[PDB]
Amino acid sequence: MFNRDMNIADYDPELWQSITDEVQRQEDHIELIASENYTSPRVMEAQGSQLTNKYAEGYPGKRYYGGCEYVDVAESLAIERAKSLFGADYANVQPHSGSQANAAVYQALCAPGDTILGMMYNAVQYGILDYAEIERLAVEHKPTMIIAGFGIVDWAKFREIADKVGAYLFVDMAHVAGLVAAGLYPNPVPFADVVTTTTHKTLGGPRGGLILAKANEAIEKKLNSAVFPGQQGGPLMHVIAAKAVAFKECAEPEFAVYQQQVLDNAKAMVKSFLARGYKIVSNHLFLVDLIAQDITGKEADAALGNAHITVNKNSVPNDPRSPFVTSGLRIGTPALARRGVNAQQSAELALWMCDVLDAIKDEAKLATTITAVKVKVAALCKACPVYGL
Amino acid sequence: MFNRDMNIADYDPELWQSITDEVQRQEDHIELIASENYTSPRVMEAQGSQLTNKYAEGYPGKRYYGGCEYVDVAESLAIERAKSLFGADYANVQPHSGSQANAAVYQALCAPGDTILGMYNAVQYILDYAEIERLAVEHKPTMIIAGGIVDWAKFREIADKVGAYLFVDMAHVAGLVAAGLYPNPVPFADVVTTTTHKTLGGPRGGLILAKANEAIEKKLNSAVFPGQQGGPLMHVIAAKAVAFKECAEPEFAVYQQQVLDNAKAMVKSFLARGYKIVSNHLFLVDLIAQDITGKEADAALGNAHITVNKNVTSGLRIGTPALARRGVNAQQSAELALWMCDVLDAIKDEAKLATTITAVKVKVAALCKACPVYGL
Ligand SMILES: [Cl-]
Ligand SMILES: [Cl-]
Ligand SMILES: [Cl-]
Repeated sequence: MFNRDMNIADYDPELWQSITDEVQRQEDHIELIASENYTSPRVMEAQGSQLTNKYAEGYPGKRYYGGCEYVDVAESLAIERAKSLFGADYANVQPHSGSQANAAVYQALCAPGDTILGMMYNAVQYGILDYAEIERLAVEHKPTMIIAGFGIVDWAKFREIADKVGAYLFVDMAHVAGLVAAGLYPNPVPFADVVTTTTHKTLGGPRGGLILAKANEAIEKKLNSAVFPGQQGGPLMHVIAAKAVAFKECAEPEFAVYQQQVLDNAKAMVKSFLARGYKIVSNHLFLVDLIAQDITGKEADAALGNAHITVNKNSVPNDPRSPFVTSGLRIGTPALARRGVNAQQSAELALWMCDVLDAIKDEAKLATTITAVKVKVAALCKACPVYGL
Repeated sequence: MFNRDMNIADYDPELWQSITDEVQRQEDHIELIASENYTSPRVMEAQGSQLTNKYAEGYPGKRYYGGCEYVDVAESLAIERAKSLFGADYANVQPHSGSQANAAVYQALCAPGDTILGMYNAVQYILDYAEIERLAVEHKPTMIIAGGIVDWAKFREIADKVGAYLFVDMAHVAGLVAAGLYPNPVPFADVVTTTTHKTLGGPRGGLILAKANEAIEKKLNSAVFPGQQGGPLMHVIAAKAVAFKECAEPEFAVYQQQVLDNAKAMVKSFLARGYKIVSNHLFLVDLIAQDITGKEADAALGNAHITVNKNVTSGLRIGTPALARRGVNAQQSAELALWMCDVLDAIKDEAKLATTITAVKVKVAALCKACPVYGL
C-alpha cells in the first residue's frame, strides 16, 4: 500500500526546494511572457489525481482498454464543454500539446509533398492581410490545405478562398482562443474545417492541446485516427479531467470580464511605451521594438529580469539582429490580468520598464533604476498575489 | 488572487464524481492490464504542482524563456537520475509520451526514404541473428530497431558491420533493466527509449537515453524540441525526477521480481486448469480450446471486478505490474488465476455462471481490501 502521506518534502528535499522556490518566484516576479498564465487550483487538483494511473487508448465508449467507465465521463465532459464553449460539433481533447494537435491536423488532411499555403511539404507563404493576393496564391498553387491564424482576421473570406480551390481550411486559434471563447473575437469554427489551440495560454487551463471542428463526419474520423494511433498512444486522463474543469471555468461570465481586462492592460502598457518614445508593433500581445534606442532584446530582458520583470526577447519584423539577440521584446498580459493587476497598474508598470530601458546604457544609473523598480514590482506583486487565502 | 481552497468537489460535482468513482475503482478492481501501474503519491504531488504554469522551451541552462532557474533544478535532477539509473551519458526527459520519444528518434536519425530494419522503407526480421545480419547487409538499413534475453552486443556488431544506427525500444523491460534484472541496452544501442509509467511505475511520459555520442545527442535534442514538441510539461518532469529516485531504492528490484513471481504463479494455475498460455510480466491466455471469446471472458471477469484486456491469439492479455505493486503476493496470484479459471469454466460449461461470477467478485473484493493501493 502507498501511504497517502508520502510526500516530496520529506523524501526529496532538493526537488521540493526547487518546487517551493518556483512557487515563490511566481508570486514575486511579474510575468509578461505572452504564452504563460496562472491556472486555477482546480486544474492542478485534477492534474495531481489518480487518473494518471489509467490507460485509455481510444475514445469514450470505444476504448482499447477495460475499466475506463469513469474516465470516459471526465473525457466526455471535457469534449462536451469544449464543443459548447466554441460552438463546435466535434472536439478532440487528447492532444498532449499544441504541437501534437497541429501535427495531427497535418496528418489528417495532408499527405507528404502536398502543397500548403500558410502564414515534408511544399510550402507557399502569404504575408492588414491582402486577401486578393492570398486568393491569387491559392489559385496559382492549388494548396491541399490553407492555414490561417492570428488585426481582425476574416475567417469567412478564407472559407471563400478555400472553397474556390477545393482546399481544406485549418485555423490555428493560438492567442485568440480566450477572446473567441468569450464572444469577443469572430469564431473560426463555423468557417474552418478544423481549428486548434493550446489549453494553457489565453484559456488559462492545463498544459495540453485541443482540436475542434464544425460538422463533417469524414474529417472528424480522420482527426480521430490522426491523434490516435497517429500521433499518440494513451492520453493523459488526469490532464483531460483538468481540461473539463477549465472549460467549465472558461464558460463563467467572469471569464469574458477577465479577457477584456487582458486587452485593457495591454492597451495601457502600449500607451505608456508610446508616450515614452518606444515603438510598438501591434490584441493581448505586442512587441516593443528597440531599434531607435540601439538596445538588444537580450540586453533588455536581462535588465528587466534583474528588476523582477520576466519578459522574452523577440525578433521584430525584418530584425537586423539574429534570433539569439534580437531587437525587441514580446509582451503579453494574460498572466498580468489573471493575477488581478488593473489597467492603471499596467500603465505604471510599463513606465517602470521604460525607466529601465532609458537607463540601460548607463551602468550606475541602470543599477539605481533596477533597485527602485524592484521595490515597486515587489509592492505590486504583494498587492496582487497569484494564489493564497 | 486564486483562493487555494478552490476545489473540484464544490464547483464541478459531476467531474468530482467521476474522479472519486475512478479512485474507488482503482481500489476495488484487480487490474491485470499489463501496461498499467499505480504511481506514488509523490509523483502525483509533483503532477499537481504549480510547475504547470512555467513555459520552458529549450534545455536547462539553455532555455528560450526566462524565469526557469528553479524548474531547471527539477529537470536537471530528472536528467541526472535517469542517467544514473540506466548508466547513460545522455537523458532527455521532455518527451510527453513514449510515442513522442520514439517519433523523435526516427526524426533525429533517419531521413525520408531511408531504409529501416525492425521487428521510410521498412524491412522486418530465439531470434535469428544470422538472418538479421543477412538482411542488414542485404538492404543497408540507416537504422536497426530492436526490443527471452536479447543479445544487445550482437545487434551492435551487426549495426557496426553495415554502419547503421541501433535503436532499442526498452519499454517492455525498462523496470527490469533499472532493477538489474535484464541486460541493459544503453551501452550498446545508439539510442534507447521508454515510457515512464508502465513497469517503471512513474508519471505518464517518455524518456530518451543514449551512450556518449555528441553528434547523436545534438540531433536528439533538436528532434524533441522543436522537432516533435514545444514546451515540456515541467510538473511531469518534476514527477519523473522523484520517480527515478524511487526506482533506485532496493525495494524497487524486490518489486520487479514480485511482478515476475506473480506472473509465473498465475501461469502455473492456468496450465494446471487446462488453459493454454502463450508467453515476462505479460502473458496470453488462449481460449480457443474452450470456445470462449475475448469479449465474453472480459465481460464476465469484469463483472467479478477483474479488469483485463482481450487480445492472432484469441483470449486474454494479462500483466502483473499493478498486481504486484499493490502488494498481492505469488500465492495470492495463484489463487486469483484459479478464480478466473472458475469463471472461464462456468462460461464454457454454461453452468452456474452468474453464481460463479458473484463468488469470484466477493473473493476479489477481499483481496482488494487486504491489498489496498492507497491509504493511511
Ligand atoms: Cl515520504
Ligand atoms: Cl471551489
Ligand atoms: Cl515504464
